[PDB]
Amino acid sequence: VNSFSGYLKLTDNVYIKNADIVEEAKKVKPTVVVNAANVYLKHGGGVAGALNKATNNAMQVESDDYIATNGPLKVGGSCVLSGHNLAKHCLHVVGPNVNKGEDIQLLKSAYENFNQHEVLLAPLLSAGIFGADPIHSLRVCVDTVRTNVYLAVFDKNLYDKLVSSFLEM
Ligand SMILES: Nc1ncnc2c1ncn2[C@@H]1O[C@H](COP(=O)(O)OP(=O)(O)OC[C@H]2O[C@@H](O)[C@H](O)[C@@H]2O)[C@@H](O)[C@H]1O
Repeated sequence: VNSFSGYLKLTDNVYIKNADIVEEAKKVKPTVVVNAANVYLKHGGGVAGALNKATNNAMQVESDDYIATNGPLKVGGSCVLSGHNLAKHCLHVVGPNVNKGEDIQLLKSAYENFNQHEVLLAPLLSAGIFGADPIHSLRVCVDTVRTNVYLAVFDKNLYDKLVSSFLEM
């Protein structure tokens, strides 16, 4: 469980590896995988789609059940659903969607949810479909999260860019 290998240490609690998050979840057996979600837990085309695919759509049903009972999340919030065959738990976290005019400051609120979990495997919130700059998302991650976060960046060119950007310390 939580057997992370091959990561680059960026800070005492932020680690980064060039890897697909769904394949890492399977090799590492993490307690908490982070989904980059929207407030209706409708799992579209990024990390959320891939996690859902790997659970054979179980995440989507469970999500709708959760949404039916509880209603939609706030931007910058989270919920703890099941991780199914990927992890013990899946932390659904809703970053701001800047393509839809939401406030980038809420990215800090989004990453604060990580601090309720000792250890997580996560992607870079809001950095794909939601339109935030990956480098910014990484900066907020570094400055906000205090627990152990292992970041999976599947694009080798973005990994290289991200690391180079972090060295402007
Ligand atoms: N399989 C993957 N593994 C690792 N990183 C990934 C993967 N797919 C995408 N990424 C990276 O994770 C970051 C977040 O991308 P998204 O998943 O699109 O996250 P976000 O921008 O928060 O989009 C939220 C929206 O996407 C929908 O899937 C979701 O339902 C919500 O509507 C980006 O750097 C993206 O390149």
